[PDB]
Amino acid sequence: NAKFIVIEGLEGAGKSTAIQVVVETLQQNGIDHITRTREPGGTLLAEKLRALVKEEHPGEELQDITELLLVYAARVQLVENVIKPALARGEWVVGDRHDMSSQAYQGGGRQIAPSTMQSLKQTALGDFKPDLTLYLDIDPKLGLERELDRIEKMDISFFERARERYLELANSDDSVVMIDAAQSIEQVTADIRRALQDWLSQVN
Amino acid sequence: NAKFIVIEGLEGAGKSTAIQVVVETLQQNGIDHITRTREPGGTLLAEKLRALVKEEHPGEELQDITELLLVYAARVQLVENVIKPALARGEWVVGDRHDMSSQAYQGGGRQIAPSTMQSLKQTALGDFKPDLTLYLDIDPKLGLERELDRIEKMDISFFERARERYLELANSDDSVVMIDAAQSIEQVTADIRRALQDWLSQVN
Ligand SMILES: Nc1ncnc2c1ncn2[C@@H]1O[C@H](COP(=O)(O)OP(=O)(O)O)[C@@H](O)[C@H]1O
Ligand SMILES: Nc1ncnc2c1ncn2[C@@H]1O[C@H](COP(=O)(O)OP(=O)(O)O)[C@@H](O)[C@H]1O
Ligand SMILES: Cc1cn([C@H]2C[C@H](O)[C@@H](COP(=O)(O)OP(=O)(O)O)O2)c(=O)[nH]c1=O
Ligand SMILES: Cc1cn([C@H]2C[C@H](O)[C@@H](COP(=O)(O)OP(=O)(O)O)O2)c(=O)[nH]c1=O
Ligand SMILES: [Ca+2]
Ligand SMILES: [Ca+2]
Ligand SMILES: [Ca+2]
Ligand SMILES: [Ca+2]
Ligand SMILES: [Ca+2]
Ligand SMILES: [Ca+2]
Ligand SMILES: [Ca+2]
Ligand SMILES: [Ca+2]
Ligand SMILES: [Ca+2]
Ligand SMILES: [Ca+2]
Ligand SMILES: [Ca+2]
Ligand SMILES: [Ca+2]
Ligand SMILES: [Cl-]
Ligand SMILES: [Cl-]
Repeated sequence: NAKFIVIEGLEGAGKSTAIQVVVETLQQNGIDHITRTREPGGTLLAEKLRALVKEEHPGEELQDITELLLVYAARVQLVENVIKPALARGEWVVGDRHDMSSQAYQGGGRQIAPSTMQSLKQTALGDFKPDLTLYLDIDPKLGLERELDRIEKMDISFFERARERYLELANSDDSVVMIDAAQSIEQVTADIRRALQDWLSQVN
Repeated sequence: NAKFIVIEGLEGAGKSTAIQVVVETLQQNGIDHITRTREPGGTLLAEKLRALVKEEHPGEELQDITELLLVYAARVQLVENVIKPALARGEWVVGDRHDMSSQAYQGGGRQIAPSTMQSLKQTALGDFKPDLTLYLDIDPKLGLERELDRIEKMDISFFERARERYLELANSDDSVVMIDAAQSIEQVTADIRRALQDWLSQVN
């Protein structure tokens, strides 16, 4: 049965090579219909919104609530127009970021009230969630070391708050598996392959 | 003391000439610092979002929740970056549409749940509201008769639902004054001038 697998983590955790290993592992397990997505983005409108979030806004203060609304608008478009239909056709979906990123960056980083984050999540997504999330955990500075956009230019305390939120969620959500991304690409890759293989072997 | 006056109504009710009469009336009453706004829009980002809402989306279904989020994102930017600062400087603000339009079009027209509309309003605006709203009431067909965008191309039942919501709000909100916009421009203009003059004469 079709599943939604998400790859998560701070800047430079290694989500790009992780997606590679996840797709390859799925293929090795006989899954031959897979759709990758990335957030924010993945549709014409969502990509326009991604640009609005990543670009600088000279002469205009981009309010925290506005940022949240934009990433959610992009997510709704992707979920309704790409992800759900793909799952419905029987394709597995592998996402480069999903809602956990809003929780970490907008909730932890921007410090938006938890009541606000949950009511917006409910409004946008209902109970829709990934089946497995592979959270690549990394010290923010180390990840940054690996033309910065508006968010990447935030001070490190923002990313520390984001990491704190990611870790809380990884610890409370049984569907989140944490990977130590501070290792060599080879070891991280090996741990991802194992965690996913281990998880696939327990479905049903 | 600085006040926020909003002009509301369906397509073609006559909001453009109404704004004219409102600003002129304020000036005649010694108010010499006034900032007009229009929604969605009024900032660089808000204008980009206005275009996204008004433009067609070939090959992509624009979800109802997405539309709501976009108009709210535009509103937050305008309220925080233009309206509130203007009021704070002592300028009166005259808006061409505001939140009542979301209630009518997204709430009534798109039929978004009331719980969703209120939680999003609270999230975006808190208790911020206009001091006076002049709602220009018109039969939708008559107003349409007076290159249509994506919303203007909706069937008339959408606008009837929007009118129904506008009227409910006009009837429940003491700060909303309803004007019969089905009259000649001269008579509508005269009624607006009177309603505003009557209202100004009762402040404090
Ligand atoms: N475990 C690792 N050790 C060292 N470098 C890495 C590791 N994982 C990724 N990188 C490098 O860091 C950079 C960003 O990786 P990327 O996968 O794009 O990160 P993300 O998508 O999480 O921002 C790339 O140049 C990549 O080669
Ligand atoms: N009371 C009225 N009677 C007849 N025509 C009107 C009236 N009010 C406005 N119009 C006309 O309808 C058109 C749209 O008016 P406008 O003020 O732009 O409407 P809105 O901004 O509410 O969409 C204009 O050509 C205007 O001249
Ligand atoms: C999905 C999502 C991403 N973001 C941020 C995380 C990233 O900084 C950015 C997405 O870009 P990113 O995934 O870093 O792409 P790249 O590796 O090419 O820079 O958007 C949010 O702030 N909120 C969200 O909901
Ligand atoms: C402010 C706002 C406007 N709208 C709609 C109402 C209008 O159809 C459109 C704004 O354009 P409109 O005010 O009609 O400008 P013009 O007279 O130049 O066409 O956006 C919403 O659907 N939701 C909102 O929250
Ligand atoms: Ca980045
Ligand atoms: Ca990446
Ligand atoms: Ca496919
Ligand atoms: Ca699911
Ligand atoms: Ca636990
Ligand atoms: Ca867990
Ligand atoms: Ca219009
Ligand atoms: Ca107008
Ligand atoms: Ca001014
Ligand atoms: Ca006020
Ligand atoms: Ca009443
Ligand atoms: Ca009233
Ligand atoms: Cl911040
Ligand atoms: Cl509709």
